[PDB]
Amino acid sequence: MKPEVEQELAHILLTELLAYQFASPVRWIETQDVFLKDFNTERVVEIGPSPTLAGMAQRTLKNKYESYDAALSLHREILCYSKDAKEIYYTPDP
Amino acid sequence: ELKPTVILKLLKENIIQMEMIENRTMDGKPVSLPLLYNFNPDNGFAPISEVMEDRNQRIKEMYWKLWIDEPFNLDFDPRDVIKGKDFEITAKEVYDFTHAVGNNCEDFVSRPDRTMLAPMDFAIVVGWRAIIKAIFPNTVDGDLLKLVHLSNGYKMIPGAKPLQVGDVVSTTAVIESVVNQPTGKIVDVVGTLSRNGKPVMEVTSSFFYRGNYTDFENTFQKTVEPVYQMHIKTSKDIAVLRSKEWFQLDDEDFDLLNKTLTFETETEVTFKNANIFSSVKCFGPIKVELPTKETVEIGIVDYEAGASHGNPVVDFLKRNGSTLEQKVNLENPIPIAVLDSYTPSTNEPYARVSGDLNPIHVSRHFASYANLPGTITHGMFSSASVRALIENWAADSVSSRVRGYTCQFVDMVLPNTALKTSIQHVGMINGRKLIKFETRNEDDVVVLTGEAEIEQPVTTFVFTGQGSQEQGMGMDLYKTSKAAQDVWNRADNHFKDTYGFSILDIVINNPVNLTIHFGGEKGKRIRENYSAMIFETIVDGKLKTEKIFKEINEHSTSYTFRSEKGLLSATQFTQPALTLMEKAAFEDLKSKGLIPADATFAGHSLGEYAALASLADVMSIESLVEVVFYAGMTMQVAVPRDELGRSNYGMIAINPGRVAASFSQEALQYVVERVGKRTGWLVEIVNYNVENQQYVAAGDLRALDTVTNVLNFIKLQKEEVEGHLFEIIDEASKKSAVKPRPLKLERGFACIPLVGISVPFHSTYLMNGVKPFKSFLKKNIIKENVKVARLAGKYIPNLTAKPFQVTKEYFQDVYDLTGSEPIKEIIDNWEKYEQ
Amino acid sequence: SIDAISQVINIAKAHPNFPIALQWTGGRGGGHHSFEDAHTPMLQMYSKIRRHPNIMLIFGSGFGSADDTYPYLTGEWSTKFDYPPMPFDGFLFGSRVMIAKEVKTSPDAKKCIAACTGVPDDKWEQTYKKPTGGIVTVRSE
Amino acid sequence: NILEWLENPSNTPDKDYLLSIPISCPLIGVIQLAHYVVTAKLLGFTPGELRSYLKGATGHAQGLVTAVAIAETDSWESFFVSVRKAITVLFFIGVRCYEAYPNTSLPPSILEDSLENNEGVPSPMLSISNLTQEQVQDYVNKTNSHLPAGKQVEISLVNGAKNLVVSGPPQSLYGLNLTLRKAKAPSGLDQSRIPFSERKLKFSNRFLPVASPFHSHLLVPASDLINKDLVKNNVSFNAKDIQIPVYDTFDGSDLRVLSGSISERIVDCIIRLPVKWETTTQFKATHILDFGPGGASGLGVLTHRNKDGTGVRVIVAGTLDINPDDDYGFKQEIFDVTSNGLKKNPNWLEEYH
Ligand SMILES: Cc1cc2nc3c(=O)[nH]c(=O)nc-3n(C[C@H](O)[C@H](O)[C@H](O)COP(=O)(O)O)c2cc1C
Repeated sequence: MKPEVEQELAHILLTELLAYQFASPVRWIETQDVFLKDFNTERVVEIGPSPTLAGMAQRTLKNKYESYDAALSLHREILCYSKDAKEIYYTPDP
Repeated sequence: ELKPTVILKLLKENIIQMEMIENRTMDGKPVSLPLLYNFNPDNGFAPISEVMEDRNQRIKEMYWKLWIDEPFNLDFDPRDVIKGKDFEITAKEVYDFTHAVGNNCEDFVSRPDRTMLAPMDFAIVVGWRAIIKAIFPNTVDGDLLKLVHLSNGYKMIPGAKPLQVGDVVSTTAVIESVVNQPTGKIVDVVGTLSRNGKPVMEVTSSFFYRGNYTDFENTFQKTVEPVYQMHIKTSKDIAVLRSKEWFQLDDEDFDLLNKTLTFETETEVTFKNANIFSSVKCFGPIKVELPTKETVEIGIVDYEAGASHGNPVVDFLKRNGSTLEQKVNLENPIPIAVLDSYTPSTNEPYARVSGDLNPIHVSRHFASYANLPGTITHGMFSSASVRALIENWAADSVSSRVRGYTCQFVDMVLPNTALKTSIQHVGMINGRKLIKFETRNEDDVVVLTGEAEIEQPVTTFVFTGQGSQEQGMGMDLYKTSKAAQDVWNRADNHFKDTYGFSILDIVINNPVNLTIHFGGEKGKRIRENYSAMIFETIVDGKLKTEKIFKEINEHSTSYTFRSEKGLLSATQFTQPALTLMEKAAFEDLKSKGLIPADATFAGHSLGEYAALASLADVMSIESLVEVVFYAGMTMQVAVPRDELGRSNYGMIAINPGRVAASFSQEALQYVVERVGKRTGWLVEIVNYNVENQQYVAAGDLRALDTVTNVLNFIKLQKEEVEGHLFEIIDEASKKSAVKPRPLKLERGFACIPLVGISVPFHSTYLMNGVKPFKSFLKKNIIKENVKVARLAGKYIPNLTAKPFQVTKEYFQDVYDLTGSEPIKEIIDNWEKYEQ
Repeated sequence: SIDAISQVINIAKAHPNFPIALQWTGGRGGGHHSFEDAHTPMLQMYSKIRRHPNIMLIFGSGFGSADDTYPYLTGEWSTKFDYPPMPFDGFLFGSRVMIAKEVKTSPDAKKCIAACTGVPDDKWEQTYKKPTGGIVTVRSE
Repeated sequence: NILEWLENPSNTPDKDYLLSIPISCPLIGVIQLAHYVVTAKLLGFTPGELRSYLKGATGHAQGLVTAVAIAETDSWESFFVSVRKAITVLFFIGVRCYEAYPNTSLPPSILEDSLENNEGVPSPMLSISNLTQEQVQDYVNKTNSHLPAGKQVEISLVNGAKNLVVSGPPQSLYGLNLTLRKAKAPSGLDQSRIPFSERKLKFSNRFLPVASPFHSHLLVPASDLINKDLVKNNVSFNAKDIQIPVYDTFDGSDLRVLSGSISERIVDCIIRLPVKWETTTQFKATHILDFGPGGASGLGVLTHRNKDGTGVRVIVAGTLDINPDDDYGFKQEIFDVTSNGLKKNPNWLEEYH
């Protein structure tokens, strides 16, 4: 596939996904499963004014990914921009 | 065992020969360096005189015999590229190298059912025969016994997997820069290691021939100048740029005003003497910053000159533009660990595995002749040991997580010495932690010092959806961060110019009411922008075009946005404010260098739009706020609202865990579907948030009331099951129907109504409006600004909660959830697109 | 509990001549009772108790016949716990002798006592929640 | 070079290198054989007649080699041939097992977490105490469900009913330890007010001082190499040459009546099969001499705890120390000639009959 054709296809797909996003349900269960189990995400960064999605990811981890986390020793560090700025910025308190 | 090491004799009546024999060789056959001295009895004070003629050639020949396994030929152009022999990585070789350097990482140790990686330091083993061949040519003359390895560095190219056992690696060495300094001759070699045609990594190596050299005709220097940024504020800047011959543009009529130019120049200088260049060339692409923060080539720097004292292009760029430093230091350094390594008693284990048979590391007599304090150990060994420690501690014993590693050998290291290495995390570069180290010896003398670019842990960025907006959002970052300032200011300027309101002011003050005035030409333009705002919906095959702000006409002098408590909670302003503060937080992170290149990303609701504008830069700040504001305002007309501005739709947050342990996602979906179908109204799950612990159901306020009542009933109690559930549904619905349409959803024991939401978004109700919304999104999102590399493998859409991939399976997945004619056309014509 | 048994052992050590009757009783015994199982504390502390010959081990809390007391007399009660045989020196019968002719318990109280069907050892802890076996746990002052 | 290490303690290697199995296996063999030699010489016995006095012999994993060696010993003249057999077997199993599964640097994040959780350094062997075999097995299975085949963990040493050892990758055992910590109560949790059934189970898990995961799938590929190496540097144990029963580590069966090669069976016991120490402890004996390492922390006290109250006295033949409880003997009890040397452990079924 040529780069220009690839760009056109990706633009059409992204357009269609955004267009149907507001008309279709949000599959955040599948999204969390994907980025926690398929990618084994070690640090989650939540860009938001409150730790909403961060608390959601934490809840998914306590509910589902506990034995998985223990067995594969995944230090899942869930950080939210509003409260975990120091951790995200690497500015530990001396 | 005892073998001859030196043979002193007379070849003739005058020539004393000292054959210094190295027995540690590639093939095991001893190699003798003959040192000749004239013996003049007439000069009785100093009868013995070194024979300089051919001395460097003889030293080079012996070193070639030791290092290179090709016929001796020094007559070849240093400019010409050196091709090393194809090398095959073997388990034995990786085993020996790891146990010679002290690499105890499990990645390099064979394990069952797992491929064995090779250390990054193995690249010097692969490419020694070319990197060291670089310094051999007769043009680059110098005493190899007096060679000093100044520094060595590794850089994995992005997207290249680490070396693994079994792969065939080719090495291509080039002399980046050879310069005659007063204290010696510096030679910089760049060896590209490639695998299966693709490049894998680059190995930089600096060598120093100590001595006096004046052969400037053979010296050259190629330097990648730092990237320079220049903001064109006035026509004076444009005139100054156009006065420069080297500044050339493909489009001579390109409008440079109010544009940021980035210059990526490389300077190649050939020297006439120590000070003056014989020829100076400076070439590179000039690119402009697009609204999407994307740098696209619009011109070239092309400077060429003969004898000159400097490069005027770099001087001009330094004086006028600003240097863009990719590395970003943290507020304070972060110590990691101070570690103790030990240099081995002997250097043969590293010499035989790395192929570096330099006698100064294994032979006492050669080191004595080289005037070294002893049989000093390989600096490359010390670099490999420090990198082992760094990948153990900074990278947590993850080989792949180490992408860059440079080191400078400031001092010699003797065997059986304790090396104390302090590791510090000092900065970030393109999402890779920059780690400094400073290895000192027992005498507290620095002997190694360098950098290491260590990838961060696997990062995902999840961008929050609507709900959490509050006054003062992102304003501390607006005060502190310059990138956040730029994002917010671009957004505010666009909003003022288009709709005559300040999103910054709305975020800061949360006004209850906001009156836009349409006086003067600017007010008329804003009024036209408001009147052009339409809500288009293809219902039953007919394209209805409702008008948002039906009040506004040619005679409207003002419009007023109303709110009960604050306008920041209105979707029109809540969504742009949230999207902007998210984009500002991410932009400040990117300015700090905290975004991994391979980091994945997802977004809840608008959160998706913010994530796209953040990680992929598909749309600029202006287009982002335009799209998001349009969506928020179309929400105001998407549902028939009463004369009080309240609609008969909303959302509840259901918790299957608080109704009963039995209640699962399947059970809740079954109950919701039966409620909707049996009662006839609209209701469905819109957000699958947490497994059996958090969900959102959107639909009619009345229907959601019945859902809450039915789940409350199931909390209070424990085909035929379908009929029983239908009875419960009927009870709740006949209880709820009589209520007035603008009802208030009560909190259930498990259902939490969401305040401030009156439209059932992410639901089947707004399907008729997808196509016109799709067209509006196409108008706002340009194809050229979509970057497949930035999106693929990292974006997880909400529609298809899988990694973004431009693949036929993915496109079919899109139809599997929501059918659309362009997708079917694409799948049908896919064999045509692929070709 | 274990701490109390250790204290009794310390007393026996301090007075190795004087005889000490360690009257072990599990939580399943009548009247005031503890939360400890009748068996596992003994499986844990029997060897320490028998390291002092002046301690005499008496088992109580749930014995009312010779049939259910013989296994503890011979020590074969431990063989079903996968321990060596653990003979016991004596036994005490508190709740069995409550309906005896010479106790001053009223006739109707004796009838109420006899009406209690009782439960095996493994389900005595249910008295903390429901009237298990006609008997329930209550909290004193 | 052990003579130099012994003569000059200053230049002895570090404890980790000494603990590495290619050192530890032959050297633990030397220690056990030295204890046996000291006992026999000080009692004025040849090794053969000391063995004849012994009713039986056995060993915990590694010690089985020494058990078979001293079982085959006949006299001082031919004692060094059995020493050579034992030491060669131990050296080769150590070398081949280290080659099959060497030791790699664990992530310092894992090391720091283990240290700050009041745990020792992770090792390929993790001992768990106060947990039933079924409970340890369900934890192991839960961890193995997520781990891949090459990184599995399995029970290695069934030391007792409430004492087990799980062998596998140190990282995998650290993951199991994370799960166990999640399922473990604090030691200082006063549960006296909670009903016995409702009490959260409490147990103690600590990593053993070992350098390789013995009795694991990981060292299985070493077994054939060890067998071939023994056939090359010939070390064969014959049932006819062995003249006392040697109790198997896996099933407790005597090695004499085994049809297959005793050396091969021993190697499988050390590297592949687990140690069911209770199943080996079915022999009827009144006195058990523990020649292993550790002294009070060695195999002797563990066997005493397993066999306590059955009338079996354990004597730690390798250490001179005083046991305040006097529930197990020490090196002096073997050589004592008065009635003090003859100590019979209490048998509850008899003494309190
Ligand atoms: C009515 C009654 C009164 C008791 N009073 C005392 C007492 O005063 N002091 C005491 O230490 N134990 C007392 N106990 C407990 C018993 O003496 C004995 O320790 C044991 O718990 C009885 O077990 P059993 O009911 O299963 O036979 C009493 C038990 C009963 C049933």
